[PDB]
Amino acid sequence: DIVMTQSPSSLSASVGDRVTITCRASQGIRNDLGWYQQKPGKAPKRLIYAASSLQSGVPSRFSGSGSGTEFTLTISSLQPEDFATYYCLQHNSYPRTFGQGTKVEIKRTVAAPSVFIFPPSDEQLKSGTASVVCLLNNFYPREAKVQWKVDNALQSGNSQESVTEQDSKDSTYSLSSTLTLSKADYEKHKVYACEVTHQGLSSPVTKSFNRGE
Amino acid sequence: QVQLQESGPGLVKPSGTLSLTCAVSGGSISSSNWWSWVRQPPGKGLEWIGEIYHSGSTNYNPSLKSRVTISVDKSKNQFSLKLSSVTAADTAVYYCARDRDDLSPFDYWGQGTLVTVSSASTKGPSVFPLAPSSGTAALGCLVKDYFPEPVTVSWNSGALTSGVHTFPAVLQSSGLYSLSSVVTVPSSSLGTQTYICNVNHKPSNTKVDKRVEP
Amino acid sequence: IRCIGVSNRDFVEGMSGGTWVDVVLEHGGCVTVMAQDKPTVDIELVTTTVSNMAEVRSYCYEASISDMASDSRCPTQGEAYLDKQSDTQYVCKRTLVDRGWGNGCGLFGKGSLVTCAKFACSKKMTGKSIQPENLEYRIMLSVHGSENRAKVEITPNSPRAEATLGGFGSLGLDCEPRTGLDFSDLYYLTMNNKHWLVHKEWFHDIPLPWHAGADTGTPHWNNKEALVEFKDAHAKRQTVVVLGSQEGAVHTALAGALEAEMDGAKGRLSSGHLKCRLKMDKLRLKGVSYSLCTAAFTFTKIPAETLHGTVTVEVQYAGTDGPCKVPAQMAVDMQTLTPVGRLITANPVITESTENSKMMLELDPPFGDSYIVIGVGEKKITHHWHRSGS
Amino acid sequence: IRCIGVSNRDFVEGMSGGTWVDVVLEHGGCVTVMAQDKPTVDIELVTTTVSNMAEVRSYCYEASISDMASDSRCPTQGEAYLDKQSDTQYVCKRTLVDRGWGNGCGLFGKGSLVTCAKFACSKKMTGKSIQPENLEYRIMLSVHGSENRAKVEITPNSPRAEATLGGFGSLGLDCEPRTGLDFSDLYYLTMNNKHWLVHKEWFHDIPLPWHAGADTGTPHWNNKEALVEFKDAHAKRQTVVVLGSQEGAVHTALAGALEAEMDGAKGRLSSGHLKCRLKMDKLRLKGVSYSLCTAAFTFTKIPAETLHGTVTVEVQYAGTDGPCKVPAQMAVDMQTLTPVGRLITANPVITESTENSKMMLELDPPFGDSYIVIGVGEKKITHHWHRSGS
Repeated sequence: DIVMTQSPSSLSASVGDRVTITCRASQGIRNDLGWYQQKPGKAPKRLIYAASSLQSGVPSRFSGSGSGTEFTLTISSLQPEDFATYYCLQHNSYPRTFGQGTKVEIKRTVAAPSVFIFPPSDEQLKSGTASVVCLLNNFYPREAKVQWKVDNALQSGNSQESVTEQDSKDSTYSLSSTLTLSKADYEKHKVYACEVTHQGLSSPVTKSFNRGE
Repeated sequence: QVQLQESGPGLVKPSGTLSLTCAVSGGSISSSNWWSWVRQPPGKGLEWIGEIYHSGSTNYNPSLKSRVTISVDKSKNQFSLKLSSVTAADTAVYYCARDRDDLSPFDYWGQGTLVTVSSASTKGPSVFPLAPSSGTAALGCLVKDYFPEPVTVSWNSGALTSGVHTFPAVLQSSGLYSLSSVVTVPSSSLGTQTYICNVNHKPSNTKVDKRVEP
Repeated sequence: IRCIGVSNRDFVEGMSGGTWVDVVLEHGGCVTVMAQDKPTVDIELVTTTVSNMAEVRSYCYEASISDMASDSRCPTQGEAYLDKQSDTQYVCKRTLVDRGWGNGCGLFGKGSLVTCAKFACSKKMTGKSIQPENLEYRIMLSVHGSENRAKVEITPNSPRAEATLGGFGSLGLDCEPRTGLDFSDLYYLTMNNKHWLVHKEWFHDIPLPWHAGADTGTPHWNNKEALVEFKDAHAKRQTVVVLGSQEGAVHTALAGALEAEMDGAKGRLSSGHLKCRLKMDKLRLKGVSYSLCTAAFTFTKIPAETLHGTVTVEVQYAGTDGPCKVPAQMAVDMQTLTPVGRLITANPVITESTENSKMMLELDPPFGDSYIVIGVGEKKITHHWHRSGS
Repeated sequence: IRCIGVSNRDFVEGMSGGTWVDVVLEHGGCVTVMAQDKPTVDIELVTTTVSNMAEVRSYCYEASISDMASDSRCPTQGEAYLDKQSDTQYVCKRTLVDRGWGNGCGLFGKGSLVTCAKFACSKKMTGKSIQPENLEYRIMLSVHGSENRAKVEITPNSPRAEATLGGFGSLGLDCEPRTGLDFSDLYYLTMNNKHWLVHKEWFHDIPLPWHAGADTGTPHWNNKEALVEFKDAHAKRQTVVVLGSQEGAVHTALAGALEAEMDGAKGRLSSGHLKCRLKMDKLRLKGVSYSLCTAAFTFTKIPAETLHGTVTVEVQYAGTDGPCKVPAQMAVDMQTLTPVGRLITANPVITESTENSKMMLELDPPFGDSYIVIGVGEKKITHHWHRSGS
């Protein structure tokens, strides 16, 4: 079975940059190779077909070259909508086989998060659990530090983070942090705070609330 | 031209059998086209499962040829995938696809349906409001304690599409998924606009409209 | 008035006051018939046409292949085999290849190797049958000058047609559609909107992948090998590659074949030939020895010489005594006015009773000098004319 | 161990304890060199390759046309003319056509007619130059049995290379890259991912539309006429139609040309030929007359006959007294054990000090019956062998 090796695995480039993704086949495939763009949540879309052939509905900034064992997808001028993960597929030999994929991220001017905080709803309290939610909206880069403080007690091991995929227009990331407490232990305290450290911040941002207010 | 939609149970018992169907519209399934099944484990790459021509002729991936069967129903214009003796390694998003007629690779794709392999059973989610609190304001919905994935969540029946962020779900000790969907609006609109989130969990057939109020 | 500009023009003279005259009608050609005490007429084979043609056979001339699979066997270990070997969506090839310890076999010798690949036809050409039931010749008749024009349809199943010509009565046609062109050894081949008539055997000998008739679902392609070459047999595999499009090749192979065109669903041919018998007993000069035109004509154009030596003139008439007989002749001596040469447009007639009507005449001048004379007495027109033969 | 399965295998014997031996290295072939008191070696020309090839000229072999315009002139009214006549995006043709009163002219004769049509090339083939600065031969050396393998790069600008072989010392190569294949009368032609080496004149004579080099913006196509035929000139117009794709035609015209392949940007050829001088003074048997292996061997496979009459055997050794000298010979008489035939794999050595190691030997049996003998004394192995010559 022909193995397809893409390089690199991941890649960070600024808007306007020239991006070169390479694909190598363990055996000769002639030019029966295709390139696909997979945006997150969606199915992959064909960019290119017989190693060279630009497909309809696809901007001319995408181009493919190579043959035999060595191929190249070049995207000439990077765009925010080009944040994606790109695959190569050989179909010269049964069975057709994909490369590991190459993730293309974007570099942009760095921006600070909009921090928000949400107390447990009484509706959720009715069922014996309390979820406190901190939100970090539209920031760059990905790195961020959210610490939870219950009555100025530094929390750990009782929260979970989740991050959105990179925005395809403003190239930003968004983050949610959820502190979970039993209802009982939620009533046992009164000041709930969320502290956010980001390179776009000149000093940590704290958003907080007092129970029942 | 043509539109492909997958459908099947999103949960399968270990050693059970995965069944999926692809419904093709806009064009006949009897055109000069090969139809494929492709899959993608979460956070990983794509794996070609198999292939069928309307003559019934099939080609399967050797890595899993002993376990797949692919078939066609011209009557309903669709084609199907059976995958037997599943393990957690079969946990993936499944796509049906079409080849073009110059034998060229996938020129059309379905939406993709997630199928999880687990001895756990499905549980519908609970929806809670994330209320705004006294420039621009933020609010959301907490979709908590469900299985298996995914949940989809829209706002105002899809009419609020902007500034929306639905985060990927995290897994908890309970082995249940939790998720939050979020949106920023003008503060001025807070009292003069109703905001409802529409939470959808297909394996449990759950549909919840939740109002988020100050 | 037709035929004048036509390069392929025949001149057929009648016989006495005889019934018939034989003519050969070719495509893009014209026949001018002249008989004494008859209006001169023009016959033209305008269009040969063929409808309802049946697809006999199609040939693929451009294809693509992908997804090849191979099976190989060690020496003394049998014949190689793939499921797709007999699958009609695949093209395969069996061969032998050197095997030894180097590539998995425990003994040094020829091993069996089969390679199959998905096959898809991009473009094809189609050969259709031509049956004389749908063949149809279109013939146009036009009185020489002036419903003085008719169009008739001669078919192999109705080679006899009659055409009325207003006050000139009618003409009759009995043609031999058999001796026209032989379509029992011919196919109508179309390829990328180009169309030829080809010979049946040549068409059958065309070494391209083929199927009969264009049935629904999936055409079964015979001889797919013809568009696909297998190369460089290794121990466990073998490279497959399509030949190019064989379109230009076919076009080159059709350099000297009869070319045709399409029109809707109907083929239109231009290799015209048709023997015909012209019946002229019911044909008549407008049967009235009219009064000669009294008023004066004028040249709307200087008289011009046709490719055949004859001379076309056009005159405008200033009288209202129409219908009247046009006075037209040629003379060398302007005293005796002895009529020389003749008139192709025989016994010309102004038929319109309103002044400033126009008339075309085609005259057949003698060699050397002569005078084209049109009119009566004082206001008659003269025009000097030389005919240098060639 | 290589070369055994290779059909195109040469056997070159050394000379005395001499310095050099001459070899001819062909593609897909192998040379086995044997010299007395030398380890047997294998030379193989693996890949000829050409990088950085310069586009000399491109030929269009598939095109399309549309939007034709015509200009016609009456007889004696000059030359027909269109603006697009000299426009590089158009293909035109001047001709003459019959004119008369029938089609607007006041006199009967030849008129000038020009027809132009937009021209667009769909597909093209490209001929690139080959300069010996980017030519590169890849040669693989492998000791006969056992860093005992090396790969060296012989270029026309560096035809001398040396390769070390671990405890066997080193070999030296002085090749003539000139007498290899002539690339000053050859172009690298590519057409739809198919690749040939063709002759320069033949390439220049190719009667297709062409441009030099593939510059940016818009390529200027010479000789567009070559892909476009003009037909059926009427008075005011003229039908234009493309020929087919000339791809298959070219492929057919290349039936017997050297075929090559692509790899990334680098061409890879398979028409290998290379004269070489093998320097063998620094080559050595692992320089230790080791103790003979004491323990017993066993056949991991039944001894097999190569295409060249020689016999490959593979044995597993049960001793830990490695490194040790393998006892291997052939004998007809099992009493005197007189050594007959020889060893291609000369002076075989177990180099691993762990039991159950494997070793391949290639022996060169005499004709008729003989015994393959491997081991010492009681536990020595024998194997009956017949060599029927052919």
